[PDB]
Amino acid sequence: PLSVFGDRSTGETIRSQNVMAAASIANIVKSSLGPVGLDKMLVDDIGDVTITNDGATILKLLEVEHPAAKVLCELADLQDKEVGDGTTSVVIIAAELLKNADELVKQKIHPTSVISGYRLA
Amino acid sequence: KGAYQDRDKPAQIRFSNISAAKAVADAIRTSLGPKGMDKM
Amino acid sequence: SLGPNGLDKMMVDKDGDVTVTNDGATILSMMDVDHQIAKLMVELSKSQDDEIGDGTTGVVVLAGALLEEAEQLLDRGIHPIRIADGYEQAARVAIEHL
Amino acid sequence: EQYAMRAFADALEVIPMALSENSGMNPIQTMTEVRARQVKEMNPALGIDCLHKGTNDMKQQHVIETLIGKKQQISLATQMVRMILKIDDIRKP
Amino acid sequence: ITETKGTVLIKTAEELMNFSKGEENLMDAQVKAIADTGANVVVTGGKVADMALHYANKYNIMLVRLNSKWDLRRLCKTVGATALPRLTPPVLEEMGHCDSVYLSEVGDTQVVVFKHEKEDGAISTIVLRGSTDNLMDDIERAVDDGVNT
Amino acid sequence: RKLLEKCAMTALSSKLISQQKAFFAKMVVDAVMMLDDLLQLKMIGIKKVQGGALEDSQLVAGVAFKKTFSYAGFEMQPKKYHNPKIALLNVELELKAEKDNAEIRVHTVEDYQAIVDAEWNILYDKLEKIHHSGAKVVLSKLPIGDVATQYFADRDMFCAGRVPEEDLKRTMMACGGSIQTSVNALSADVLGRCQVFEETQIGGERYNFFTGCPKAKTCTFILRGGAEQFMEETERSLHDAIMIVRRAIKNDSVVAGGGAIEMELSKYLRDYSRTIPGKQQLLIGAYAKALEIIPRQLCDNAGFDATNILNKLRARHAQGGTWYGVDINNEDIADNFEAFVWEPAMVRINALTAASEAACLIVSVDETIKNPR
Amino acid sequence: LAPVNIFKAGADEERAETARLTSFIGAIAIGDLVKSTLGPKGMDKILLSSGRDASLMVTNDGATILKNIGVDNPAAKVLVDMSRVQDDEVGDGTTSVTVLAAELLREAESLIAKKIHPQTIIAGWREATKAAREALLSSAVDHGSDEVKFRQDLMNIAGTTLSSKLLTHHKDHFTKLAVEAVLRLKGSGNLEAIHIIKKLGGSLADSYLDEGFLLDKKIGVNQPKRIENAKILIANTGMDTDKIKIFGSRVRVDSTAKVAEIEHAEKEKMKEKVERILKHGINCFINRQLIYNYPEQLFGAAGVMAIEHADFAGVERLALVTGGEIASTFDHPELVKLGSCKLIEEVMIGEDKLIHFSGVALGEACTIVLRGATQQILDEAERSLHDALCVLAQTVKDSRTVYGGGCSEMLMAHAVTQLANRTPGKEAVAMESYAKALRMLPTIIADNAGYDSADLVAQLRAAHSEGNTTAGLDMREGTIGDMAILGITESFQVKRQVLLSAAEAAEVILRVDNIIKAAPR
Amino acid sequence: DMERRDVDFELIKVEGKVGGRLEDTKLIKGVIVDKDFSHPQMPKKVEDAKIAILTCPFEPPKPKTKHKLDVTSVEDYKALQKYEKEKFEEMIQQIKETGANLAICQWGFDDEANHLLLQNNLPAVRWVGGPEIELIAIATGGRIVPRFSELTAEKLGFAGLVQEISFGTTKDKMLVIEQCKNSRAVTIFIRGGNKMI
Ligand SMILES: Nc1ncnc2c1ncn2[C@@H]1O[C@H](COP(=O)(O)OP(=O)(O)O)[C@@H](O)[C@H]1O
Ligand SMILES: Nc1ncnc2c1ncn2[C@@H]1O[C@H](COP(=O)(O)OP(=O)(O)O)[C@@H](O)[C@H]1O
Ligand SMILES: Nc1ncnc2c1ncn2[C@@H]1O[C@H](COP(=O)(O)OP(=O)(O)O)[C@@H](O)[C@H]1O
Ligand SMILES: [Mg+2]
Ligand SMILES: [Mg+2]
Ligand SMILES: [Mg+2]
Repeated sequence: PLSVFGDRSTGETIRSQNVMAAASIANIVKSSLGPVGLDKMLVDDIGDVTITNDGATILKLLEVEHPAAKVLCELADLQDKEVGDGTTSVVIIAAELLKNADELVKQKIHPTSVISGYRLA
Repeated sequence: KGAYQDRDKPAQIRFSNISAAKAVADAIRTSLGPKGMDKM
Repeated sequence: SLGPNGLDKMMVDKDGDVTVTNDGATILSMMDVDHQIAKLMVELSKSQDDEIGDGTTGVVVLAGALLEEAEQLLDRGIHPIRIADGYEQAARVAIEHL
Repeated sequence: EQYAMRAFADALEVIPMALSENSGMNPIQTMTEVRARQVKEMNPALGIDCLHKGTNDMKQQHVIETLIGKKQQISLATQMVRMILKIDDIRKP
Repeated sequence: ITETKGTVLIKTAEELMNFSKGEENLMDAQVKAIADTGANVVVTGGKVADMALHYANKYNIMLVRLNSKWDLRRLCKTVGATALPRLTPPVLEEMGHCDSVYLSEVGDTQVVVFKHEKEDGAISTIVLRGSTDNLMDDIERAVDDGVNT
Repeated sequence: RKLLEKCAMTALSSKLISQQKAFFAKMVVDAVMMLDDLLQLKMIGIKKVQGGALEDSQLVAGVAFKKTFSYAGFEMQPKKYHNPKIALLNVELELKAEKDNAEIRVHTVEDYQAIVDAEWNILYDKLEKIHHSGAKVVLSKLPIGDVATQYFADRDMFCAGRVPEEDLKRTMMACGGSIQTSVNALSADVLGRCQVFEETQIGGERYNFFTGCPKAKTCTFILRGGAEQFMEETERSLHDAIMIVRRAIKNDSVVAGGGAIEMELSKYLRDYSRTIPGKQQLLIGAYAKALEIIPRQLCDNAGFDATNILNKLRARHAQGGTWYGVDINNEDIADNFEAFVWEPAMVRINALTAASEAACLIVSVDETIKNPR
Repeated sequence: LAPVNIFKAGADEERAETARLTSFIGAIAIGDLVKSTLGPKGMDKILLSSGRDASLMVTNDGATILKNIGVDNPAAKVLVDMSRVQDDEVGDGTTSVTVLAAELLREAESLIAKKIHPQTIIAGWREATKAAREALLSSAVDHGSDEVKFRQDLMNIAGTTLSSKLLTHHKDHFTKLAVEAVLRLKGSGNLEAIHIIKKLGGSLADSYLDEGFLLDKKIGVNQPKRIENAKILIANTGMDTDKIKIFGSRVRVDSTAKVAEIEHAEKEKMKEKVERILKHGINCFINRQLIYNYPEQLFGAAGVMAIEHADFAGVERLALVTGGEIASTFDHPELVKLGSCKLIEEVMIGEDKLIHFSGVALGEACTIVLRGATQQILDEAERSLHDALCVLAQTVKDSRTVYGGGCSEMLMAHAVTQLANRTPGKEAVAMESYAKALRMLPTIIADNAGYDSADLVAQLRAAHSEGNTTAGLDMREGTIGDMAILGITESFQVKRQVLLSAAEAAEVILRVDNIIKAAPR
Repeated sequence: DMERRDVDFELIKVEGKVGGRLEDTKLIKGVIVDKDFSHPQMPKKVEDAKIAILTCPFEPPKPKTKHKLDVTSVEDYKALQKYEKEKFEEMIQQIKETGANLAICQWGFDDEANHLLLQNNLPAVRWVGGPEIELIAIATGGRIVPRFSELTAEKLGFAGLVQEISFGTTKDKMLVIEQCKNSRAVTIFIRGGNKMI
C-alpha cells in the first residue's frame, strides 16, 4: 500500500542513522581541536595537496550526501562567516547534545520536553 | 427473489480505492496534533 | 463456496489436468501459494478435513472474519494479548453455551 | 475486556450473512429478523431459509448438523487467530 | 572368520538345521567362559554383534565400544592391562583393576568417568568448563604451557 | 509438588501455551516424578498427531508409537486384549536364506525336496517356539514377513514389525522386559506385562497404547493443536518446563521472580560503591545502573511508564520491601514472592557469568585479522 | 486485485466475468469446429501432425478429431473427455451431444447476461431433462418375437448408420454385410471376434465377407498345402527349446560322451513329446509359440500341417470358428476334443498369400476383408464399419428401437414446452432455452444439407403440435415425410445416454467460477 | 463395530469407472476386482463354489537360498523330468481334493497348470496380490494357507454368486462377488459420464 515510488524508514531507524552520521562527522575533525592537535590533508583527483585544520574548510571540501552532514557543514560555514573562530567546537557540542538526546528519546520520553529542557538550560 | 449481480470489477476497484485512502490517512496520521514531529 | 446455492470451482494442475470440486480442502491444497499465512490456512483446512471432514472453508471464513474484526480494535489502541484473551474467553463461553 | 467479546459476537454472525448473500436476499435485514424472532420467542432453531420454503424454523426443515465438529472448528479458529495475532515479524529473502 | 574368501558348503538337512544351533551354542560357551574369570566390563575396539551384546547383557557384562587407536592404549596403560588380538579369556596378570566405573552426564553431555581412588596411578584428565570455545582453547593452551614449563 | 507446579506455571507464563499453564503443570510434574532417579530426558516420548485442540492433549502412563507398515494379515487379528504378554524380540520372521555366503550343491531331487521341506519346518518350529512362550504381542525391529503375520492371525495374536530402537527401549523400560535376540530362551522373566491394550483412531492415524503399568518409569506425550509451527512451539515449551522442573528437583533452591532480584543487586552494588574510592566507583556504578534494564524492558513491552515504575521500585528498595517486583495486570508494583512467582536461582547466576565472560572476551579483542577465502 | 502478492510468479486467476467469458468462447469454438460434420451431407476433415511420424488421417467422427486435436481450454478438455466416454460407451453419437452442449452453454450465456440466477437455470434444465426422459420412454417400439420385422429394423438401422459417413455409395452391400456378420455372433457381445483385415488394392466394390476364416500366416517347409477333411487342434506349449524347468539344473560332467548322451536324451524326449502330440490322431497342428527345425521336420515327415506365430486373439478366433479347445500336457486324448473342417487351401489376395479355412461347423467368429486405394479411405471405412457393428450390437441388446431423423428431439421439445406452459416463476426461461437448443439440431442438419431450415423446422413443429408426432425430415429431396415409410430408425439407449451426458456437462459447466491455474512446468 | 465405537476406512473399497449413468450407483455386500479369468473357456457365472485363497504360485517349489542342481547322467535328467510332472499332478489333485471349486492365487500361472485346471473344471483369478485377498478373506470368512498341503476343508470361504460383468464396447472385464454371509467390508461402485464426476 501507499505508492510513494521511493524509499522510507520508520521512526527510530532514521534517528539512529542521524545520530551515527553526526558522530562520524564529529569524529572526522576530532583530532585538530585543542592546541596540541595536528593538521590533516585533502587530495583531489588531479593531485592537489590541501594541508589545513580549521575545520570549516575540511567540512566544505568533504562532499557528503547526508542531510545531517550538510546541516552541520552549513552551520559551521555560517559560524565561520559570522565570527571565524570556533567552527569545530560548536559542531562537537551539537553532536554530543544529539547523542545525549538520543538516549532520552530511547527511554520513552517525548522530544518536546527534551527540547524545552535544552532551551531552559 | 432477484437482483442478481454479475460484475465484480467495480467492487474490486472501490475496495482498492478505499484501501489506498486508508493507507494515505494512516501515513499522514503522524503529523497531527500539538505533540507531533516533522518529516523529512 | 458456502451453502446450497454456491457454485463449484475449477483448478489446473502443473501438467494440465482439470479438477472440479467443492470440498474446500482440495481447492486450497492445489492453490500453490507463497505467503506463509496462506500456507498456514491451507494446513489448517487440511487438518480440519482430516479430523472432522465436514466444513473445510467455514473455519477459515470464521478466522478471516475474526481477524477483520480484530483489525479495528488493533487500529483503535488495544494490545493484541488482551484481544486474544478476550477472544479465547468468548470462544470458551460459546462452547459452554452450545 | 468487553470490546473483544463484542467483536467475537459480531464476527460470529458471518455465516448467516454469507448464506443470505449466496441465496439472493438482504443479509442484514434477514439477520436482524432472525435475531428478533429468536429474542422474542423461546426456540433456538430459526435459521436462514435458503431453499425458499416459507417457514424459517429449522426443526421441521430436517436440517441436522454436528456439535463436536462445530466446537472443534471454533476452537481451531480461535487458536489460529491467537497465533496470528502473536506473529509480528518476517525475514524472507 | 577367515581372512581368505571362503563360503560354507551344506548338503543334507541336518547341517542346515544344526549350523545356527551350533553357532549359538559356541557363542554362549565363549561368553560364559569369558565372564567366568570375573570380568565386570569389556572394552572392545571394533564392531559389535547383536547376539554377543544379548549374551553379555544376559550375564550382566558392560560393553564399551570406542575406536581411536590411541584412547584404547591410554586406557590400557592407565588401568595396567594388555590388549588381546583374539577372543580368549585373559590371565590374572592381564586384568584391569579399577575403582568405580559409572555413566553420568555434565553440561548435557553423556560421558564415561573412570575415576580411581588411588592417589598415584598413571595419567589424569583435566575437565574444563566454560561458555565459549575460544576461552576453552585459551585455557587448554595455558595448561599446555604450564606443563611445558 | 506445589513448588514444582508454581515453577512450571512461572516458566510457562511468557510462552504460547500461557492460557493453559495450569493444565500442563501437573502433567510435567507427573512426568518428571516418574523418571527413575538419574532423570533420563531421552525416556520421555513426544508425539505429534495432526488434529485436535489444546484440551484434547492427554498424558499416558506407558508407551505409544505410530502404526508401522502392515501386510495382508493385519485386519484378521483382534486389536484388543485384556491381560496379554508382550515379547520383545529382534529376529526377522520371514522366508529368506540362512546366510549370504552360503552355497547348496544338491545332487538329486530327494535332497532338494528335503531342504525345501526343512526350510518350512524350521520356520514353523521358530513360530511355535515364539508362540509357546505364552505371548500375545510380538514386537521386533526387523520387518516381519507375510507368512508370520498370517500364522499369528489364525491364533488370535497381535504382531507388529519395523519398531524403532527408541520406541522399543521405551516399551521395555515401561513394561519391564529385555531385548531377546534368539528365540531359544523365551522364559517368563523376559516377557512384558500390561493392564490394557487398544488401538483407536486419533486424527486419522492408527496408534497403539500400553497403559496400566505400575512399575513404569517413562511416559509418552500426545501434543495436539496446529500443524507444524504450533506443535514445534508446544514441544519447545514442554522441554523448557521439563528442564525447569528437573533443575528445581536437583537444586531445590528458587528465589522470587520478576525484577526484584535485579533491583536488590543493583541497590547492593550502588551501596557498596560508596566505599572504594578512585576510578573503581564509576565502573561499579555503571554496572549497577545497567542491571536495571530487566524491569524497564518488562514494563516497556506492555506500553507502561517504565520511568515511574523504576523510580517507585528504587524508592521501595531504598526504604527497606525486598522481593518487590513489577505487575502487568495491576499496572503497578507488588510482592512477587507472594504472587506465586518463583524462578530457579542458578539460572540468574549462569546468565550473569555468561554475560561477564562475553563482555570480557569482547573487551579483550584488540586487533582483528581477516584472511581471504 | 489486492496489492499484497499471494500467488507465486507465473500463475493467473480469472474471477467470474473473464472465466465465464473464456469458457463460453472455448465452448462456442469447440461446437463450431465440429458443426460442419453433423448432417448426413457432411464432409471430411484433415488431421495432419508434425511431432510424430508425419501421420495423415481423414475421418468423419467427432470424438476422433477432438482426441487428435489436443485442446488446452479447461472446458474443452472436459468436453473431449465426455466425448471419449460417450464413444467408449456406445460410440455412435458424439457430434450431436457436443453440439447440444454447445447450444445449451450458448443459451446459458445469454441467460446469465439477462440477470438470472444459475440455480434457477439448473433447476429448469433438470426439470426439462426429466420431462424429456419421461416422454421418450413412452415413444418406443418393442420388438423381439417377430424375427421378420426385427431383421428389417436391423437392416434399416445399419443403413441409417452407414449413410452418415463415406459408405453412402456402397451402403447397398455394406449394410447386408454387417447384418450377416452380426447374426454370426449368436447373441454374443464379444466384438473382438470380428477381425478386420485392410489391404491396398481394389476399391470398395471388391469388399466382401468370408463365410469361413482367413489367416495371414505361413506354414512350414516340406508340408502339404491343401488338406481335405482335416482336424484342427489348438495347443499351448513350448516346442522351441523345451526348458520350462525353473530349477538350477546344470551339466557338471567331465567328458564329452556324457554331454553327447544328454543331448541324445533331450532329442529323444522331444521326439516322444512330438509323438504324444500326434497321438490324438490329428493332421493339422497349431501352436502359439515358435517352431524350430526338429519339430518342423518331425511334423512334416508325417504329413501334419504346422502353423506358427499365433497370439491369443487368433487362437480365440480359431476356437470360436472351429470348436476345439486350447489343450496342453497331452496325456488324456479323450478330454481334449478337436474341430471340424473339410476345406483348407491357400488363396492369393493382391500380392500376399493367406490361408483359407472353409467348411466350418459352428462359426461364431468371422473376418472382413477391406479394400481401398488410400490409407485414409481404408481407415475411414474401418471406423465406419466398427461404429456400425457397435450400434448394431447395442440395438440388438436393447431389443427396442426408436424412430430417428429428428422426431425424438421434436417430441422432447414439445414435452418441455408443455411442461413450461404450466409453471410460472423464472424456470420457464431455462426450459425455453433447452427446447431451443433441442430444436436447433434439425436446423443445423437442414443448413448443412442445403435447404430452408427455418421453414422446415416450423412445419415440423406445427405438425408435431397438431398431431403428426411421427414425421421427420426428407433428405433425398427436402420435404416433410413420415419416418415409418422411408426407413429411418435410430435407437433409444444411445439417445438417452446422449441426453444424459449433455445435461450433466451443462450442469457441470454452468457452475464454474474462479479458474485458478498453477505454474506450468 | 459398536463394541469399540470405531470404524475402519480401509475395509470400505471405493472404486469408480467411466461410462454409464449417475443413478447406477448401488451397494455391493462383497468384493469386486479389476481382473478376469485365467482361461477364456472357463465358466463365467457359478451358483455354488468355495473360495480357496492361496499365496504360493503355481510353480514348482524353489528355495530363496543359493542352490545348484548337478546332472551328470541321463538317469538324473529323467528323474527330474518325471518328478516335475509328478509334483504337478500331486498339487493339482491336492487343489481338487480340498473340495473347493474356485481357487485364488497371487502370482502368475503357467500352461500345463492352466490346462489341468480347465480340464478339472476350476476357475481361478490371477494377479490379486493387493488388498483384494484380505477383503475376500474378511468378507467370505475363509482362511489363508501358505502352501497346498495345509489346504483343508475348514479353511474355505463360502461364495454365493461369482460372475463377471461387461461394460460397453471396451475390453475391460471386472469380477464381482455377491450373496455372501455376515461380511464386515462392502464396496461402493461409482458410475458416471465424466472424469471429475
Ligand atoms: N438444507 C440446508 N438448510 C440450511 N442450511 C444449510 C443447508 N444446506 C447447507 N446449509 C448450510 O450451508 C453451509 C455450507 O455447507 P456445505 O457447502 O454443504 O459444506 P461446507 O460447510 O464445507 O461449505 C453449512 O454451514 C450449512 O449450515
Ligand atoms: N508471571 C510473571 N510474573 C513476573 N515476572 C515474570 C512472569 N513471567 C515471566 N516473568 C519475567 O519475564 C522474564 C523472561 O522470562 P522467560 O520469557 O520465561 O525467559 P527469558 O528470560 O529467556 O525470556 C523473566 O526474567 C521473569 O522474571
Ligand atoms: N438417411 C438419413 N435420414 C434422415 N436423417 C439422418 C439420416 N442419416 C443421418 N441422419 C441424422 O443425422 C444425425 C447425425 O447422424 P450421425 O452422423 O450418424 O451421428 P453423429 O452426428 O453423432 O456422427 C442423426 O441425428 C440423424 O437423425
Ligand atoms: Mg581557534
Ligand atoms: Mg460440508
Ligand atoms: Mg453417427
